[PDB]
Amino acid sequence: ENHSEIERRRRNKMTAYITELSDMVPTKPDKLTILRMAVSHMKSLRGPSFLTDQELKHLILEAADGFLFIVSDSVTPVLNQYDQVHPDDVDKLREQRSFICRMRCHFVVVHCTGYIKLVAIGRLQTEFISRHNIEGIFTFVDHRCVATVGYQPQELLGKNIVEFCHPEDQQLLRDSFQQVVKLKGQVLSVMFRFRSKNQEWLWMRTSSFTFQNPYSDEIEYIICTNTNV
Amino acid sequence: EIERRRRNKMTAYITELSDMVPTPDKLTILRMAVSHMKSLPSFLTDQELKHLILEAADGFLFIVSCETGRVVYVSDSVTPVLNQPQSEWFGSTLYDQVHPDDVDKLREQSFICRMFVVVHCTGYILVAIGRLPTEFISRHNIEGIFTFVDHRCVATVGYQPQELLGKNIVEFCHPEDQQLLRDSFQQVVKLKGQVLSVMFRFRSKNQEWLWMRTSSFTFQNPYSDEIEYIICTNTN
Amino acid sequence: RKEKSRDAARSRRSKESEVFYELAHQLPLPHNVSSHLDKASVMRLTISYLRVRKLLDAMNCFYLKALDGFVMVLTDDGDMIYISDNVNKYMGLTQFELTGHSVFDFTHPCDHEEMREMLTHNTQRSFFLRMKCTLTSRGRTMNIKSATWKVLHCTGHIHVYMTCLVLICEPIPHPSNILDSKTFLSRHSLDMKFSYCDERITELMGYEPEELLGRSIYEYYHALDSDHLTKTHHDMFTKGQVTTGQYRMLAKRGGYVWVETQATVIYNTKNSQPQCIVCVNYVVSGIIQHDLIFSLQQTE
Amino acid sequence: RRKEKSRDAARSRRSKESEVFYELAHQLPLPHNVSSHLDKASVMRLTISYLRVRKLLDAGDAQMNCFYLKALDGFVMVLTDDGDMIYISDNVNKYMGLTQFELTGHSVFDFTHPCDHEEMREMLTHQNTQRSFFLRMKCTLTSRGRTMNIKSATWKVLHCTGHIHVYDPMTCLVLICEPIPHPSNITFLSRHSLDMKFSYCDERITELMGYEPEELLGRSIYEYYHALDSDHLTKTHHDMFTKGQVTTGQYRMLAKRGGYVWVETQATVIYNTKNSQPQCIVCVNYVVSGIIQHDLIFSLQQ
DNA sequence: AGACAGGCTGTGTGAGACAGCACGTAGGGCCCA
DNA sequence: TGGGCCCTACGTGCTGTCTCACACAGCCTGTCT
Repeated sequence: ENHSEIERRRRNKMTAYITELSDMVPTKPDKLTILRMAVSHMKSLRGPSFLTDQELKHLILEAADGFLFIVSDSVTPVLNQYDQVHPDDVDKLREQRSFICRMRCHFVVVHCTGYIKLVAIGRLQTEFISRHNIEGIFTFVDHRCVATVGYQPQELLGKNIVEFCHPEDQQLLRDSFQQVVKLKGQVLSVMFRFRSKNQEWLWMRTSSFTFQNPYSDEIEYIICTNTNV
Repeated sequence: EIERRRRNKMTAYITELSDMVPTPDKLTILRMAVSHMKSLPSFLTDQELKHLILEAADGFLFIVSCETGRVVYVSDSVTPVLNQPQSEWFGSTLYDQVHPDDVDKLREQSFICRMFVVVHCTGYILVAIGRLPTEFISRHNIEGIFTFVDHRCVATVGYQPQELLGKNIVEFCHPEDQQLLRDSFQQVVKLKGQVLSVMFRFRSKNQEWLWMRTSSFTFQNPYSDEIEYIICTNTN
Repeated sequence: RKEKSRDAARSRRSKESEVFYELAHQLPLPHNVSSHLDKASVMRLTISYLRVRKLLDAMNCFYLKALDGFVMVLTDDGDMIYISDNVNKYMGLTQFELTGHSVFDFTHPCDHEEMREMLTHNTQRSFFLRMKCTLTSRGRTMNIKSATWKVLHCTGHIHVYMTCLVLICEPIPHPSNILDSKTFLSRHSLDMKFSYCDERITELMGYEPEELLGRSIYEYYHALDSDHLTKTHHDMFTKGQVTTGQYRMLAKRGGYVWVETQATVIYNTKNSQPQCIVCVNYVVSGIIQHDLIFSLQQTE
Repeated sequence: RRKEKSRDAARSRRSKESEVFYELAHQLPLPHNVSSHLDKASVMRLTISYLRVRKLLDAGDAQMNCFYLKALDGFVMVLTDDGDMIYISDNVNKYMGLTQFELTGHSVFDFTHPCDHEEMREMLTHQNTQRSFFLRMKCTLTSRGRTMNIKSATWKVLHCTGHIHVYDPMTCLVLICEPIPHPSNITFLSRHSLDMKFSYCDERITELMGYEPEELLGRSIYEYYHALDSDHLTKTHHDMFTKGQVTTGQYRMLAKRGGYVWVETQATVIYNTKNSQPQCIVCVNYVVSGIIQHDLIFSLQQ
């Protein structure tokens, strides 16, 4: 039954391809007629590679927004256009094959790959976020906090958020932090009062969820995004 | 390299047989193996295979005649599973040993029946083997109208389900905290499947505020990712 | 000297081959098979046999035939140390072609991780495994070069003696190659919404199949069993065929009915892309607590 | 008499079929010596693929063009909703090993790792059209450049970038799969542990940002990534664990005395050949910018 | 302690069995009468 | 209402390939002088 099945498999393999070709050509007929009409279509289309260089470049610039430079016309639709690169990257360009740097478009990054013959192409590739430890000591603060609470990031590092909170809510904040650590990655939203530099109390929401290692699932820190409403 | 991996496999097999013999040269190790073979056509006997079947699944063997439905013979393995003895099964039928609702179901008959505990019965024509509130769940749509509440909500908030369906949680929420619940719902909508927790106040059947903390995450479609509803776990 | 060394090599192979020849005789195998076995196969068979004997020592025949599956044994390392002789009925691979081989050699590459998690050591297990199958729909055998995949519902318990897992693998019947009063058939689209139903649905719960088309099924599921059903439906998408555990799915006028579903994805013979999902929902129980209402749909 | 007449009539058609297929085999734009040895099924497959590509191209409206193939560091694929490589650039053998005439027309779900079928299906289905994901493709090319039998071929990871085309509806996806260079067979280099702590850093790290490598060993890097790239890098690390070779996006690495630097990570896992399990994770990082906003402190370590 | 015979290992060669490709042969409908 | 033409499924022949063991040369070790 091994050989018979293969012949059945091959015939169905051939039969399906017979059907597919007939649908492919606009111009059901018999098999011999199908192949003869296909040969006629090929003879019409024969005027040794599957695609031409123009078609290949069309496919390349449709798949990836790239241009050829040693320049091609496709620079304008994408870039809107040593001197053309970043002043700090001139040393990297001189020694340079594959390199990623910034070129003139306000700077944009350009990914270039090629070989030395140099021929290469260029293909285009109210809330603040802060980090706390398992107990809430500030580990990282983003620039967006200066417009949120007014405190500079330096003055917030090393001090627990609970001390920055109202004394009445300190028990609820501790309970929420324990909950966040226990849930293992489920975000928790808590409404509380955040003191500003001017000591003015602002209503704040906290979205704190534990961050685990992708492999070992070890608690690295808690990501805390805060929105003022 | 193909030949190398064969000898590596062969040497590993040689090493493997070295440990398993109760009591060097390859020829002598094979001689010890075959001597043990002489001391020691199926790999298992009937009883060994029966023991393996019993260990693999908490199941039992029973046979009932199709002509009348009377019980002919049952195995001793029915007692550890169904907690019933063989004497009661002997001299009886299968109809009275099953749920009354499934009496007609088995008449037509690989079928599923409950004896209650569900018993997954498989066999061929008859030989066969029988094989074995402080929080409430709720649903919401995008806008937050109650689409489903389990009967546990009676034990949690005191309301019957009919008094919560069709009324949005925000309307049911306190006017002071109305904005927070809307913010939380928008948050879980845009988080796309991240479990989120929010504490608020819930008005019970006797109109007194009580603390309530929920866990909501949007049910995305496993294929088209369309939001089906929101599941909330309200813990009191 | 060198010729004597050459003769010693031939002499040592003579005793090397003679022990292999007689070793296969002692194994409880057919003589037409035992004499034709190579060294690697006989060594694997002997190792596996000895492992089964060590495991065991540390109306009866109807137990195997009654089951619609084959008992399967795995070690902590994945050795297929024992397979019941009725494997050829389902996968077509004979027992002698399977015994002793690593389970990771006869499993789809995406089920290796589930295998590792399930073997590692509650003791109960229940998982779906894509094991190689060499049977066509007409029962013909076929070599490994064109073997197809089949999903097996594996249930068993890990035991600690050396620790091995005893499994019973069962096939999921193809609904197109198979339905009493208490069981019905239905077909859904890719996005898991009702697209066709059997005429037996109405007497079970009161549903009219006319308005079911276009509505998602997830509304009708109970809220408690949403996560388990989501995991099982994801397994259906990944592996192709699942048998969902018992769940509650709401009726029209109230209550719930316990329903077990054996979903089955359908692929076109031309595109090899998913087309539709066929589910043979088994209704086991009638409506419980009819007077209670649960969802907005039940209100209408 | 009815039996013998049919055989002559039946043999007549087969003779006519072979010349028609030979004519069709010759009509394919291939060398003449290749078309002669090509069996019927391969002729059918290549003709169908060529016709589909021609239909797609005709629906879409000088010596510099020929340089694209060798300059571009990948090989162009075209995939339809069916999953057929209706066109592959002739330089597939240089990067992937397999030869164009063997691959063209075959199913893409066959010549890739079986565990990337789901990702392929999700990316092929069809509102942004950009696609960027990693696909494990079967490789028959050995590290020394020897072509080796396909029946024992090993998997290779490719970084796929492309668009979905809806052409008048029939949909094609045009992929440019690029190889990930193994760091042992080739800006600073580094090396990390399997659960991602630092285990080695190149001495070039000192000049770029002031970090001293001896301080870095033993400390997890997740405290050094900016908080705005945590989920992106987590997804990339999940790709690392699942496949073995991945490439990051543009993310921020914190400096010593202030600011951050934009780096790109081309990280590959290395397996111990003795036991065939992951041992270490090797990363190669591309620094592309200096310290930005050094005047402010963002982290406790800074 | 160094040399000799014996045991253990790495690489190339030969052959029975099997998978692929293609053709001769007979079994069903096709539209006609 | 009269059997011919033609389309399609199956066994067989030939060829290339797969996997197994056989044999030889080299490395490591016990033993004798």
